[PDB]
Amino acid sequence: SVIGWPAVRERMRRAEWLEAQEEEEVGFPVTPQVPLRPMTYKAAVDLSHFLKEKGGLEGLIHSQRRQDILDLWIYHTQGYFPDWQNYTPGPGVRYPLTFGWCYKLVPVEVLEWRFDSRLAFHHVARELHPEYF
Amino acid sequence: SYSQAAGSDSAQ
Amino acid sequence: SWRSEGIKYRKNEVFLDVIEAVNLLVSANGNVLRSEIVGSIKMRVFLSGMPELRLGLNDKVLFDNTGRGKSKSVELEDVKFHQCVRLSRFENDRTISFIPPDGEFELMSYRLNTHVKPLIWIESVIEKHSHSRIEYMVKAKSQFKRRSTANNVEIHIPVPNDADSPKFKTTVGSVKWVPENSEIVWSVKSFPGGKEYLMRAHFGLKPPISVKFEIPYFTTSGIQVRYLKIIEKSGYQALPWVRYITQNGDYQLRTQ
Repeated sequence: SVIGWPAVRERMRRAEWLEAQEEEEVGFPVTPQVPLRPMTYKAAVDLSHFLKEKGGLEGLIHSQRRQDILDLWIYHTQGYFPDWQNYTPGPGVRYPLTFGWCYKLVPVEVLEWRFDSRLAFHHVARELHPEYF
Repeated sequence: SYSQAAGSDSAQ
Repeated sequence: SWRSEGIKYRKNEVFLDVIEAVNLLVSANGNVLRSEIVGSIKMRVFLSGMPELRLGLNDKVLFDNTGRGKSKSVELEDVKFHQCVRLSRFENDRTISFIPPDGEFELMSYRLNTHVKPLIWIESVIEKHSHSRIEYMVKAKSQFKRRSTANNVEIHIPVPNDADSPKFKTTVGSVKWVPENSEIVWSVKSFPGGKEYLMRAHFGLKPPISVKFEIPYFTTSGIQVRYLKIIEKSGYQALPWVRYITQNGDYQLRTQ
């Protein structure tokens, strides 16, 4: 992970006629025994803190691209399905759906990543949208 | 050969 | 087996098998007339007592309803469940909830009418070899990921009822003649993705070409079991295991 982040941090900073129709080699291979799972609370918490500690995400302006870079990085390097970094719909502050993920998106809607430790304890998104859960 | 799966929706 | 109480195992485990059959109909011109995935989840359940299971898939409707629409999912159609599944829960919030039987059974079945390239593509060209001798040149290509491999692929090529004296030459695999079925069958024990193989056959002097295959470690639909939750009252150690197999079902290329 650890050497991984600075690389992908820059990638994220960087981000921000016809569609080149894209071609397939059909299908979705599964690497035989490597297990894949949804993000866990502890992992989300650890990572939140790691990124907080190392910096790079705090106050970064959010885009789907930039998020995608992040999620895929975690996916390849850690085996977490990249369906975890969703946030509540706005407008306003967007709260993460994954309890443990200590970042949120705050309008500065042009939003940005903001760390908030309360989120490791108050699952706001669940209050706001119990149906999602 | 099987892959081990998760035991809950940790992510939600 | 319908689970009566006090089923017991040394080791509590589940195995799931996500099997997807591919139906395919191509025209002589190469136009895909129809193209469809028919999938199912087989479970082999080795669980003590009386557990409650919840199956997590990248179901599109579920994601859309749980704020996860931005994420990659799969749009299931004509879903059907084994009787243990609680339809109301699935109806309400798309939960897949059930107390499983013991042993083996099919949890669910589904479709996708999606139109991706044929995994395996057959070209068959018919030339005149000598006299009233006729020649078939055929190309087979795997259009699935190089890192994947089909196994026991069989290409059934109809030939005329009155042909005889076949002679064959192939780069890979093996061919035989089946007069009874009035066809030739090109078998390839193991066929990697992103390959092109050639076979030539000639004979002395219709139905479509069809192909059989299996690709393990692989899905077409991109379905994933995210998790399987197991809640038993003891609060025991249970493990779920999963694998994904694609295979043919009804896979036909028209000759003309």
